[PDB]
Parts: sequence; structure tokens; C-alpha cells
Amino acid sequence: GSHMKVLLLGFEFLPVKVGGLAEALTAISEALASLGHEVLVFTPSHGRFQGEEIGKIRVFGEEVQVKVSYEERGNLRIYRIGGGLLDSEDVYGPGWDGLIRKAVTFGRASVLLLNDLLREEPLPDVVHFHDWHTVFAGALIKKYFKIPAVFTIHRLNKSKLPAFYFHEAGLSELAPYPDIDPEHTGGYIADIVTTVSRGYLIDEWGFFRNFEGKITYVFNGIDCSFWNESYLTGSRDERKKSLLSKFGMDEGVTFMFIGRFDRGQKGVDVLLKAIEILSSKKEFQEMRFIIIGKGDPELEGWARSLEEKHGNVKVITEMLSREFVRELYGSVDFVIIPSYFEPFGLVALEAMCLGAIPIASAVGGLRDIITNETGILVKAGDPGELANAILKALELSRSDLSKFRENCKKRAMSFSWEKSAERYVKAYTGSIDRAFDFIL
Repeated sequence: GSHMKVLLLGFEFLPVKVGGLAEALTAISEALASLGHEVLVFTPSHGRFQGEEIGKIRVFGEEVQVKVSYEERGNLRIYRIGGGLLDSEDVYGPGWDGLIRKAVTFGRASVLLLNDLLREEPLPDVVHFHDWHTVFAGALIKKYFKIPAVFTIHRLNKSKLPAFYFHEAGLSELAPYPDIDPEHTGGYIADIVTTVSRGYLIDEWGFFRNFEGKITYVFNGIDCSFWNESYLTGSRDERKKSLLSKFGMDEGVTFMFIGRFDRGQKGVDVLLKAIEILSSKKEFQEMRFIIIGKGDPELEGWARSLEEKHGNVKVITEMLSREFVRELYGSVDFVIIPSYFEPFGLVALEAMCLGAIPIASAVGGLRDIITNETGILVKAGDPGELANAILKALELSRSDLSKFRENCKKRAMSFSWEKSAERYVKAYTGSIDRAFDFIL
């Protein structure tokens, strides 16, 4: 018994991308399957697959024909579950009430499907469920089949649900109040609880402190086989010289930002202001900025405005191929990640993994990923301090950054999905270190 059987519940799984959660859960599953563990995944189909009907369940006083599409690759067994709301293409729910009802459904469908497999299989050793959306599935499997349960949180959505929903789920015991945080419920029924970086755990301790003793962290990974320089050709300078002229710009210290333009999240506002600050220092002429992503009309406007009044600065709102992004991480010098908060920090790992030096906000997982030897941390929400950090970065490019880049690659490779899988395995048995209130 080193081998075990993991039931994994995720509300999005590849090929059904929305954020990175899809890619993240697919990777954990696969890394897990590679260690020789037998991994079963339950996820909704979202009307991307049509399955065989296997049974009808009653939900919200009405019967629903539960369908399933099965796929098997090595030790991994993937079970896409369709049905009533589970057929809806709007992944995060046909509206608020729609999402919750689809989650409640997914719970009862999850029971039904597990129950059928038990006709001819043993119980899995653990149920590993991800984010609040799968709480109904987890809580029900935990309450009936009484197996070990782990609750991984990839991000705190931080709200409450009417108790109505927990009653319909057959979980009235869990909803003794009129409104219930489904993230508190998840952690309350799980035997141990994880989030996705040590620093996010510190940052959100005011909440995670509720599970003091059963609470720990397990890092995400990066697949540095894809984000790998072998795919490119030329030296760094040649690729960079070439890419800079593809944007009608000559040679300079090149910084890049990739992410959504939004309000208090990814921090493009902080970068735009920080560029205004720099735009009148002497050394600004020596620098180049490539700002990639879209969203907020006002920030786009601000971005294009700075673009118009500096040939120095180029902006890109059309989305681009992984392959071209890989090219970018491989030519630019620095990658700026001015996040306001950040559970993990995948962008830093993808950049680091191709040689780009991170200049990052000192928030959540970025605090763990980035070190003195690999990048530059900065107080978040502070454009003067990000401005100083870009200037310091300029006075480094004087000398060879070759060392910083190699440090970054090495470091990024230590954040493997294998290791991530390895620690979850420890978590499944409870043979893991955890955070306590009386341990400083």
C-alpha cells in the first residue's frame, strides 16, 4: 500500500479552460497518475460532451437524467458528467442561482456515479475536492461514504449562500444559519485543508486560521518541458533585437506585462502610473515596455494613450498563441507582475522558466516563487516603488544577467507538478506539516 486510489472533484478540467484551474487540475491528476496512483476525476461536461445516461436523480424537486462521458489515459480515469444544469455551457453557472443549482446537482450526480462504480470497485482512499463549487459533491461523499477528504482552495471567492441550497442538497446539518460560506463548509468537513502557496496562506490567515491544525499549503507546479528555450532559435539578443523591430522599436532593456486589465487584481493600473513616473527620468529612453492583455475600457484607453505619446511603449489586446508568448518570455529581459493579490503566480514561473527575470508584487505565492537570487519583489499597489524597481533593474543590465536567468530556470524547475503530487499524497494520509496558531 504505497499505491492509492484518489477521487478528484474539479468543476473545470481540460479541455474546458476558463482560467488556469482547468490546466492546474489536469496537471495534478496527470502527475498523480504518473506516480502509479489510480486517479479518477469527476468534473461536469458543461455541454461539451454528451454521455450515456446512467440514471435519473431528483434535485430541486425534479427528476434529471444524469449522463456520462468516460475517457481513460493510463492510471487516470476521467468522468465527464452531464445532466440538467450540468449541460449548461456557461461554466460558472447560468447566473448566480444557476451556478449554485448546477453545483448542488453535481453533488447528487457525483454520488450516483460513485455509487455505480462501487458495484465493481473498491472505495477510493481519498476524495480530493477543489474550490467551493465542489463542496456539495465533497460533503455528500464524505457524509455517506465516510472516506478521507482533502479540500484544496485555489482562491477565496469569499461569499455566502442561502441555506436553501444546502437543504436541497440534503446537507441541512451543514447549514444551521440563514447564510453559509461554502468555503468554510468545505474546510469544516475535510480532514485536512490545502491552499496553493505558503504566502497566500499567510495573507489570508484571518480565514484559514479557522482550520488551524488541519490547514497547510501545497504548491502548484509548472511544466517546464513546454516553456523551454530549446523551441527557440538564435541567441537572446538576436531574438530580442528581432522582436523589438517587429514592433518598430530599436534596442533597449525590455520589460513585459501579461495579464488581464482589471480593477484591483493584476495591477496594470500600477504599471501604467509607474511608467508615467519613469517617462520623465533621463533613463526612460533606454527602456522598452510591452503591455499585453485586455479588459477594462478605461485602462485600455490609458494604455493606448501612453502608447500614442511614446514610440518607446507598445500595447497588444488581441490574444496570442502560447507559442508566441513562449517566444516573448524568451526574448524580453524582465517580466513585470504588479499583482495586488496572487494565490500562486504561474506567470512568474513561465517567465522564469524561459529566462525572463520577474519583477513582482510581494503578495501571496510570488513571495515564495521569487527570491533575492531570482527576482525583485516590490510592495504592492505602489507605483513609486515599482518605478524604483525598474530603475534598479536597468542598472543591472549594465553587467551580465546570465546568472539571474539561469538561477530562474533552475528555480522554476524545482516547482514541478511531480513534487506537487508528492505532497498531496502526504496530505491524503494526513502525514503532513500544517499551520497552527501557537506556532510562529
